[PDB]
Amino acid sequence: ATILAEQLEAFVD
Amino acid sequence: ATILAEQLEAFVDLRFDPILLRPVDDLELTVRSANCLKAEAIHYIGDLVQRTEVELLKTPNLGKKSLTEIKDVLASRGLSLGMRLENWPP
Amino acid sequence: RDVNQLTPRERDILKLIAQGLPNKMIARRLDITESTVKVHVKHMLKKMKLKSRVEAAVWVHQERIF
Amino acid sequence: RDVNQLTPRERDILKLIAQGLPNKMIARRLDITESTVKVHVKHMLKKMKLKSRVEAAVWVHQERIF
Repeated sequence: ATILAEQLEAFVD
Repeated sequence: ATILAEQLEAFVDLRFDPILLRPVDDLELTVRSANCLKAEAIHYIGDLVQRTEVELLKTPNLGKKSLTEIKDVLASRGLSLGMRLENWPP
Repeated sequence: RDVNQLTPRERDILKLIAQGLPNKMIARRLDITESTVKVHVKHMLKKMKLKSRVEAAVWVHQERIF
Repeated sequence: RDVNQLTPRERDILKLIAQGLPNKMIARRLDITESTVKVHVKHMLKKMKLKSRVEAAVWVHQERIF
């Protein structure tokens, strides 16, 4: 889960 | 993307005194005494136990006999007048 | 004799009596012991030569002076 | 709610009663036992939904209802 959230980091905000 | 990250967060992150509220009807006093107490705005045990003897004596229509009955019924339930309460209301 | 012959204090007890408050309620209202209320009422009884508060109250209300 | 459903004569007797008339003289005058007099005044007390005669007499006099 950490890896996947880290991928989405650029878009979250 | 915001929804998916917010949704993933769950994986990453985690792996009184009843007797004072008792209605006046439970007090089982005489009809006249209950009526006088209600007329004197005495409807809760929580305030009543905080009140003193002389204040009850200053009630115009209640006599020493009324005080005796109230004291006896309070003693039969382990209570009495003038008990100090903290963090009101319960 | 005459209700206006009373002192302002006695006028206060007289008006409280005419307003229907009982003696201990009068003591509560004026924050005094029952003894002073008894003293005032017994002097009113002696001076007005009357038997009860109700007769004085009804006579006060009779003429509709207020 | 309305007093007039009762007899006007007993209302006049009652005004006399609130004029300071003690129960003993009431029974002597009305030719009944004191028990009956107390029963009558007790009836009047609940029928008017009152706790004491002072407030009722004052209220009757002020608006001059009867």
